[PDB]
Amino acid sequence: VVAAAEKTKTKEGVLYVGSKTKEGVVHGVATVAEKTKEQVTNVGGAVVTGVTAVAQKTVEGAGSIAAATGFVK
Amino acid sequence: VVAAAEKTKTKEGVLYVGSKTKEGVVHGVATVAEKTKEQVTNVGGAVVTGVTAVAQKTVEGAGSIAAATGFVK
Amino acid sequence: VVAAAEKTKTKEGVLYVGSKTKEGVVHGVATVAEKTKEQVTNVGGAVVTGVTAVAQKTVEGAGSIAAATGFVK
Amino acid sequence: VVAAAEKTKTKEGVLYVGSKTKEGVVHGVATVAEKTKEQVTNVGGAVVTGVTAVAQKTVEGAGSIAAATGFVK
Amino acid sequence: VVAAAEKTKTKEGVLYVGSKTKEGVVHGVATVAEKTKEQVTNVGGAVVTGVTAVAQKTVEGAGSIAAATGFVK
Repeated sequence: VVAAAEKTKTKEGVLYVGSKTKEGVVHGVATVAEKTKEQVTNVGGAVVTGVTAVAQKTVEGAGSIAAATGFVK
Repeated sequence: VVAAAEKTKTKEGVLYVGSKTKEGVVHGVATVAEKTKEQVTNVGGAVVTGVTAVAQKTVEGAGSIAAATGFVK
Repeated sequence: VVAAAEKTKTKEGVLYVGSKTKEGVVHGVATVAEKTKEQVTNVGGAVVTGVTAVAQKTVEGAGSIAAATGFVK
Repeated sequence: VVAAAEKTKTKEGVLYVGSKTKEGVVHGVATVAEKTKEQVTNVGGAVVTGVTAVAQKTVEGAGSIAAATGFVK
Repeated sequence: VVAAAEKTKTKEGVLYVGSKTKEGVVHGVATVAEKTKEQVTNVGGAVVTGVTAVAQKTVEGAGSIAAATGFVK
């Protein structure tokens, strides 16, 4: 499992957010198991969770996610 | 499982968001198991979850996601 | 499972969002298992989930998602 | 499973969204199993799910999704 | 499991957020197990969870996440 990233090197990337919520429940990244013999979870990269969620320019330049998520029996 | 990313190198990328919610429940990325012998999960890359979700310019430049998500028996 | 991305190198990419929700439930990316012997899940790339969801210019430049999602018995 | 993307290098890409929902349930990407011996799922690329969903200019430049989603017995 | 990142080297990256919530519960990244013999979880990269969540310019320059998340029996 190899991940390699290489990077070699007016308004830009400007963000305006307004949010008004009376109530919020946010769970983000959740793994729940009840009575389960095996759970394997891999979360990779960027997760934005919100009542309001904004992602701007998440990856500029190299991004490399490599995942192996397995069980061998 | 190999992921390689290489990058070699007015209004631009400008974001305006307004959100008004009386109530919000957001679950994002969730794995739930009840009574399950095997769950394998791989979440890769960018997940935006919101009552309002905005993604702008998520990947600019190289993005490489590689995933192997398996069980061998 | 190999993913390689290479990148070699007025209003542009401008976003305006307004959202008003009395109530919101968003589940994003979810895997649920009840009483299941095997679940294999791979989510790759960008998922935007919202009562309002906007994706702009998701991939500019290289994007490479490679997935193998299997069980061998 | 190989995915390679290469990229070599007024109003443009301008987005206006207004949304008003009294109520919203959004499930995004979901895998559900009840009582199932095998589920294999691969979701690749960009999924936008919303009461209002907009995708603009999703891929500009190279996009390469490669998926193998199989079980060998 | 090898992750290598190399980097070689008006308004820019400007953020404005206003949020007003009467109530908030946020769970971030959570792993919950009840009565489960094995849970393996790997969360990698950046997770932003909020009633309002904003991520701007998350990765500029190299990002490399490599994960192996497995149990061998």
